[PDB]
Amino acid sequence: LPVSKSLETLLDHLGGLYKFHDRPVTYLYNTLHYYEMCLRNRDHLKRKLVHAIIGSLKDNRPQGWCLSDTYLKHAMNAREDNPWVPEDSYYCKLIGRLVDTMAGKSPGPFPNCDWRFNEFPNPAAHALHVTCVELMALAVPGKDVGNALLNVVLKSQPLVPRENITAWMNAIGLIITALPEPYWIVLHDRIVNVISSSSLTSETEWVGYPFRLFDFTACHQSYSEMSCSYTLALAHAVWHHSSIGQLSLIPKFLTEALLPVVKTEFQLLYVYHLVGPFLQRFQQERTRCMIEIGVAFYDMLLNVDQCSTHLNYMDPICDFLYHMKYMFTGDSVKEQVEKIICNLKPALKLRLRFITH
Amino acid sequence: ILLEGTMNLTGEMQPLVEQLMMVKRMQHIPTPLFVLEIWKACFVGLIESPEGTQELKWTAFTYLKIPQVLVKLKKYFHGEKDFTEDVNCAFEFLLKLTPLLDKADQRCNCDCTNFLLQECNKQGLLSEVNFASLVGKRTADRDPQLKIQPNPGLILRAEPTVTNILKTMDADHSKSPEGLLGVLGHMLSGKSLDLLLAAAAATGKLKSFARKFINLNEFTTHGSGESTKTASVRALLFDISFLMLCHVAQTYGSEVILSESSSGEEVPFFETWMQTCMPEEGKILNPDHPCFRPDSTKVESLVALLNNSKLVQMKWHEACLSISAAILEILNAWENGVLAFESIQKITDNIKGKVCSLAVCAVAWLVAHVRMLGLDEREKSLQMIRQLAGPLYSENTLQFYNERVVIMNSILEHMCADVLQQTATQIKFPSTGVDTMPYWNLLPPKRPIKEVLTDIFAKVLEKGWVDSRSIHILDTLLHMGGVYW
Repeated sequence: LPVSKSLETLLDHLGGLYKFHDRPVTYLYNTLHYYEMCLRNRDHLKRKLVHAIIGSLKDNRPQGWCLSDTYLKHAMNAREDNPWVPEDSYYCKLIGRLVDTMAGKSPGPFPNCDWRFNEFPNPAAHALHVTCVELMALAVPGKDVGNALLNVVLKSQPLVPRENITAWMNAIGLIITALPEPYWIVLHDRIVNVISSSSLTSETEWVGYPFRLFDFTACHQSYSEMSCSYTLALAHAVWHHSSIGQLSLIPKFLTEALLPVVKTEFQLLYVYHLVGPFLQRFQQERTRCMIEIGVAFYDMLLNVDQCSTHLNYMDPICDFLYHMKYMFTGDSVKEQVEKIICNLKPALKLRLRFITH
Repeated sequence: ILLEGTMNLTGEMQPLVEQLMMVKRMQHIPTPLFVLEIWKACFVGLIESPEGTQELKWTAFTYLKIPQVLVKLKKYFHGEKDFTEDVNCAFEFLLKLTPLLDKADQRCNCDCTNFLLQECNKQGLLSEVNFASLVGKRTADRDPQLKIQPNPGLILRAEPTVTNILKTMDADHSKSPEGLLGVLGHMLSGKSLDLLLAAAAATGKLKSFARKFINLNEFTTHGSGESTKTASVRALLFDISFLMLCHVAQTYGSEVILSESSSGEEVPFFETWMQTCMPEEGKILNPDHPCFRPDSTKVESLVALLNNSKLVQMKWHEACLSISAAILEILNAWENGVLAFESIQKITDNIKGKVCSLAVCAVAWLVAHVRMLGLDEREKSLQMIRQLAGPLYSENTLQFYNERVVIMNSILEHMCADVLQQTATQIKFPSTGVDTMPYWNLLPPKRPIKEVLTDIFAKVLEKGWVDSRSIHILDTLLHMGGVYW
C-alpha cells in the first residue's frame, strides 16, 4: 500500500503535464476487473487515491464542467458523511444531461474548443467519466451501486417525467455498458430474485394476463405500469446497447438461476420476453450459446409441464417455439429436445407433434 | 366517465348511472372489472390534465361517484353476487397498481394519506365488513415505499381532505332559510378560498346555496333605514352574494340560473345575471331589448358620476341602467371629447368601495361595444383603468374585504372579456395571480380544421384513455363545424 504515498507526489509535480489527452475510462477500467473482491480494505487508501485520480482530471481548463462541481464541493470536507444517499438524485441530474443530449439547451456552454480533439463525436462519452470512481472508496460498490443505479426505475423520481422514460432507460443502459462486471451483474440477480417471484405462484391476481402486462408502451397511459414490467424494459434497456459480448453471460445466468424459480406459465412468458428478442445476436456471433438458450427454453417447458394443473395459454407457447425453431435454430438441436419432448403431456405432445422434423 | 367528469361535474343526479347501466347491458362487462374500470377512471383524473381550480372539480367528481356506486350496488345487481366480494377483489386488483398511487402522491404531495382517508370514507359508505384489513395490508406496502425532498415544504393540512371533510358542515352551514342575520357567517367565506364552492359542486348544496343567495338578493331591498354601519354591512353582503353568484355562473352557469328560475311566481333581476358572459354575444341585444330606461333615475347615475366625491344611500338600480353611464363615458372620453382626463376621475369615483357590480356592467358593455371597428378602443382603456389598483383606500371604504373582493373581480374579468382580449392587443397582465384557466380554444390559427385525425385520433388510439383535456378541444370542434362532416 505505501506506493500510494509515492503516486500522490508524482502528479503533484507533473499533473500539468497531462494537458494532451483525457481518457481515464480505458485507463482505469482494467485496474478493477477483479481487484474489487480484494481491494476493499486497500480501498480505504483508495479514499486518498481518488482525490489523486480526480486530480488528474483537475488538469483541464476548457470550462466544460458546471454540475460535477457540485459533487466536487460536496466531496471536499468530511467525504465520509455527505455523498452516500443524495447521489441517487445527483445521478438523475447526471443522466439528465444525457437526456439533455437531444433537444434541450445542453449544446450550449458544455461543448467548446473546438469539437476537434476533445473526444467529442457525441457528448455521451462525457457521462462515463466519474461513474465508477464516484464511491469506490467505501463499501458502496458491489451491491449498493447497482441498487442506486436502478432506483431511477422502480421508484418515481420527482424530476423523472412520464413521457420520455424510454430515452431515460436507454441512457441508463449506455452508462451500464461502461461499468465493471459486478455492478451490472448484481442487477440481474436483483431482477430475478423477487420481482419475477413476488408471490406469482399460488394466485397472484386477476391481472395474471401476461401479454398486456409484459408488453411495454403501456406506460403511455397513467395505468398498467406495474413495477415488474418496468424492470423488464430495464433489462431490454441495457440489452438494447450491451449486445456485443455481454450476452455470453445469460446462458450460465440461466442454467442455474432461472431453473428453481419458475412454477407457473406467465413466469415462463416473462423469462421468455427477457431472453427472447436477441437470438439474432447469437446466430450472428455467439452461435455456440444459442443451443444453450434453446435447451434452457425446453427446460423451462418441462418444468412448467411437470408443475401445472393445466396449460391455459398453449397456442402462444406453441407458435412462439414454432417461430424460434423455423427462424433461428435451423435443424441442429432437433435431437436433444427430443429427449425432453417425448416425456411431455399427451395434449402438449400432440400440440408439438411436428417438432420431430 | 372522463367525458362526464369533464363537462357536467354537477347536475349529475343519475344520468351517468343509467348510462352505465345501458352500456353494461349493451356489452359484456363483469361487475368486478367494471368497478375496477370506474375506480381507475377516478384515479387517473386530477393528475394529467388539471393544475388549478379544475382539480377540486375532479376530486369532487371522484368523491361524488361514491353515492353513485352506492346506488349501483342498490339497483344494478340483484340476487347474483350482490356486491359480496366484487369490491374486495377490485381493491385487491388495483392495489397492484402501486406506481399509479406513487405518481398520485408525487403530484398531490398528500395523496398517499388522502388515499387512506378516501378509502375509509368509502368503507363508511360502502361495505366495510372486513375490508379494513385489506386497506391495512395495502398501506403496509404503500407506506414503506415512502417511509432534496418535497415533504419538507408540505406539512400542513391537505386541501382535498379538509374540503371533503368540511363539506358535511357546509351543507348544514346555518340551516336558516332567512335573512337579517350577521355578516360574520359570510365573512369567514371571504377569508377562505372557493373550497366552499368546491364542496357545493358535489350537487348536495349547490341548488340550495343558489336558492339561499337568490332569496337574500331578492329580499335585501334595504327597506328604508339610515344606519350607516348596518347599511354598509348589508351593501357589502349584497356585493359578496352577487360576486359568489357570478363566480358560480363562470364555473357552471346554467344549473344555478335554472335552480333560481325553476318555479315560483316572481321576477327578480335575472337579466343582468343571464346576459353577462356566455357562449353567446348578445351585444347589440342589450341596447335593443333591455334598454327600457324611463326618465326615472335616468340622470341618477349622471348626477352620481358628477358629484360622487357613491355609497351615501343604499340603492341598486344603475346595474340594470348603466347604459347611460357607458353612453356618457364614450361620449366624453374620445367620441366628442367632453372630458380629456376627467373621465378617469369619474371612473375612479365609480370604482368606489363596496361597489363591484359596476365593474361587471362596465365589462359587459365593453363586450357589447367591441362589435365596432375597434378604431376607438375607448372601452378597452376604460376597462383597463377599472381593473387597476386605483381604489387603494382612497375613499372611506368600510369593507375590510377588499382583498377577496378584488380577487373575485379579477377572476370574473378573466373569465369574460375573452373576445376583447383576443380581437385586440393582449392586456398588460393585470392578473398577478398563480395559474389562470388553461382550457381555451387552442386552435392553431394558420392551420385548417383538417387536423383532428392526425393530431388526436392516432394518439388516442396509441394511448390508453381519451385524453380528457383534448376532449375540451373536441367539444369546441363539435359546435363549430357540422356533425355531418
